[PDB]
Amino acid sequence: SELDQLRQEAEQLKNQIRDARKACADATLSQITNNIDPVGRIQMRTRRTLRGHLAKIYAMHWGTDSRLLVSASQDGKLIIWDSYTTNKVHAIPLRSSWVMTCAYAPSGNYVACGGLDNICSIYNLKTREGNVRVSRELAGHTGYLSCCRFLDDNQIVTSSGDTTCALWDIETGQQTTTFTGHTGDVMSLSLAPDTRLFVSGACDASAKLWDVREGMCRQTFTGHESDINAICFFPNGNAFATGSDDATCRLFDLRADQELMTYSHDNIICGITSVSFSKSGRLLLAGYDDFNCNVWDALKADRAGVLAGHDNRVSCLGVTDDGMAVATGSWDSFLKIWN
Amino acid sequence: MASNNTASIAQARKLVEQLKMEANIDRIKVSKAAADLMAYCEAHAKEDPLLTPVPASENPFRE
Amino acid sequence: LNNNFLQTLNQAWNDHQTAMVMIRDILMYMDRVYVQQNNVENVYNLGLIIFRDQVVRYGCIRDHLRQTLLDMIARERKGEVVDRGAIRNACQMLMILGLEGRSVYEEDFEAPFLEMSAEFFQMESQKFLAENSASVYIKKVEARINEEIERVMHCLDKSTEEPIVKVVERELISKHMKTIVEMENSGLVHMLKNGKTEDLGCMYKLFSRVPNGLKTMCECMSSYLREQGKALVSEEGEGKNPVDYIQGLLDLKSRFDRFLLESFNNDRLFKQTIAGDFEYFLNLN
Amino acid sequence: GSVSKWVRLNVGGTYFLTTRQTLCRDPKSFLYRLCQADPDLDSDKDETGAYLIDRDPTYFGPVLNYLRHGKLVINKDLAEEGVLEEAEFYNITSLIKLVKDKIRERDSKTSQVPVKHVYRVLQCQEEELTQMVSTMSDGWKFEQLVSIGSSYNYGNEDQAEFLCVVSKELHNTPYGTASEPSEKAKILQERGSR
Repeated sequence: SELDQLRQEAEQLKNQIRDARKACADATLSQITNNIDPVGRIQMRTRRTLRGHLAKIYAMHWGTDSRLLVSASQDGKLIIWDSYTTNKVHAIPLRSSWVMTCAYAPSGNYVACGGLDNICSIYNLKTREGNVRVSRELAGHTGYLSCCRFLDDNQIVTSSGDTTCALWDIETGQQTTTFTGHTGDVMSLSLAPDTRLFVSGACDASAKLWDVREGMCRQTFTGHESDINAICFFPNGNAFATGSDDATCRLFDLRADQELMTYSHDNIICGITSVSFSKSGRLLLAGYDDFNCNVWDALKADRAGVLAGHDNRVSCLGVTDDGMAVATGSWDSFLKIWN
Repeated sequence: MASNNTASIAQARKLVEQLKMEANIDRIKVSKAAADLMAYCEAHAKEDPLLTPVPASENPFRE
Repeated sequence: LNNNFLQTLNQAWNDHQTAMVMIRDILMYMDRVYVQQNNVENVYNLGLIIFRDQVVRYGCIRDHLRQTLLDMIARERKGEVVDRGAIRNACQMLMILGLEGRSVYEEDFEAPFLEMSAEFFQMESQKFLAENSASVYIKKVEARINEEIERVMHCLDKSTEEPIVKVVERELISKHMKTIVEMENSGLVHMLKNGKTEDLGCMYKLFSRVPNGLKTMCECMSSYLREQGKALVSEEGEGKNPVDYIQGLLDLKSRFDRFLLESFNNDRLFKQTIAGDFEYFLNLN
Repeated sequence: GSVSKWVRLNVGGTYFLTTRQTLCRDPKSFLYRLCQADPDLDSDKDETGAYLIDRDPTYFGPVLNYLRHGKLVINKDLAEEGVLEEAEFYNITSLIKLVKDKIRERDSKTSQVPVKHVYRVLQCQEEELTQMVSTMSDGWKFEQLVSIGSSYNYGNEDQAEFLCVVSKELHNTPYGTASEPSEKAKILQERGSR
């Protein structure tokens, strides 16, 4: 009945947005200024062939000291690598099979893992005894977890199946604030370093940037036609890079409310499965379904270099959170630290 | 009315609501935002070891 | 139809709700399990929706309701005691049946009551300008604002407060500015010379409720001020006395500053629009 | 219900003399409405003047215990499922959720009886070995350690030198599930198989 209004209003609203966005669209000076500060060739060598895993590594999350690197494999094991010595601080067996996400808490006292169980296991990495006792197996997911990230060490946002990316209180195990509005499964989840917005990438190829306190979607960025693989927020809390099954990665800026720049090369038709920003943010490390990864100059839209030396897809990238080197968690069961 | 595609009024209402404030969010042109980003990156280029190779005794992956 | 339509529909609603409560007590269960799994609305909400789609948004009931309600509230405005509480129940229907939005209230009684209020205020303005002076006209519009508050807290909803009040502001004041300034010994300029700052304050509160009213105040105050100042600074006869030329401007200054403090409470625009004139006349002194 | 604060019920033929306050702990309770007068309620026994709740008192015990003192303990001979099913009839949501958690905790501990064990393999070099052996995740078990000779970092001190199998028992503690219809999960499963 009344929907006839609601659609047309929406129809014109998007129109207005287009009119606004096209109004905000100016020439990107970054591609114009490809003469300023040339990055030239970039050549890196792997210096840590952390080979404890024996199955495809799915996610990592560097510690908040860039020393304790939690990397998960779908067999059901977490390795908290000591990246400085190639030693395993912990090898943790998971009851859930086919884990895809591991979130490292800001304190290095909790870890989060989500698998094909609809359960977000939160493991206390240290107790009085020293053994790794599970703190809370968060239940309440109506779909499969794909990515999770801590906000506090007692509050956690997750990205789950069936249009759910709710925010959970760890203590109760209850999702305090259920965020809804996506039309598909929510795979990616990137947090702003402002700890006020989380951008959820769903199967509808649209990155919905959400407020974190109550239900309200800040923006609905859309440049992709394919479901989003990974989102990396800029270290400035103002823009984020987004990858998908298309060979195109896209940079979405909050202030411009539109795609600031595109990252695609006919040379590579493989979908960018992983995106990661450098310490400066000048470079953009892109992992590929192709059996090696590459690096763009994120303000030149050109391949700054290639990191090769794998034989299976690099399904996740990690960068030290002060910027020193890059972990490449491939499906070859190795993690390589290119420095 | 929940016989109208199982109460689509709520989902359409929140769709319109979410579409509302996108316009009221600031619109700052692409060139200026790009200039801000290059200023940040070039200013921080010296403190990114990826763009600034650093000695073996001050990086934890050759020490 | 031998009893007014509002009472019979209200009583039918009350019977519907008193029967519906016990159905809620029965179906506490399926509301907890079948509803949220099947993406249907709450059972009380579903029943309210069905009551909406069968009774209140059906033509004849809605139109007869609107006619009866408008006639009855117009009669109340004319001073007849009627059951305001039934109007309360009607208004709470047109809220709670509306779910999230204001839609059904907008269609049924809110907008037509706004329109009848606007038309009533139109003939009110023509009437009180045709027979009575400006003071009675302003007292009438202020008393009707007070009665709008009365009808908000006794006869309408709190959410209806800001529309109808706005209706009073636009209808009575906006295009009736100059006549408020004019009409002898009832207008703004006429209480300016009397020194009665209370009526100036009455004008001030009356026009602060309507946007751009402060601009019309600035125009009127400045007009009267510049006529007085040009009568003072200009040389008349042989020549104006130093009492009426040098310190007469100071007397006008003290008078208008007394107005600025005791009527307008020292707003920036009001102080500036008189200070500029004092500056202009001082260079002519 | 307007008389006899210690209202007497006839639950399953058992006279439960209970205060209005306990029942009014959770108004979401069928009985909270019995604490007050309402005209549809015409369920009564005229042999004792006590109203009728045609549900068994064998599982009404733990329900009344929880509702009176905000916590229940079921006997080790009484079915948690029966307490649960008696629970929804009065519609106390929190109690039902807690009993669901208890039931699934118990069933996880009895899914052990079927031959259901979750196995994992960890890899370790000789130095770090005991560190995981000692500080290993609580609730699992060590099952096997095999030394596999190495030529990359020959023999001892190689990361791939030792393989440690561990295992626990299959559990459904917060819940168990047999399938997730979400397509992308199936796509990723197919991709990760080979």
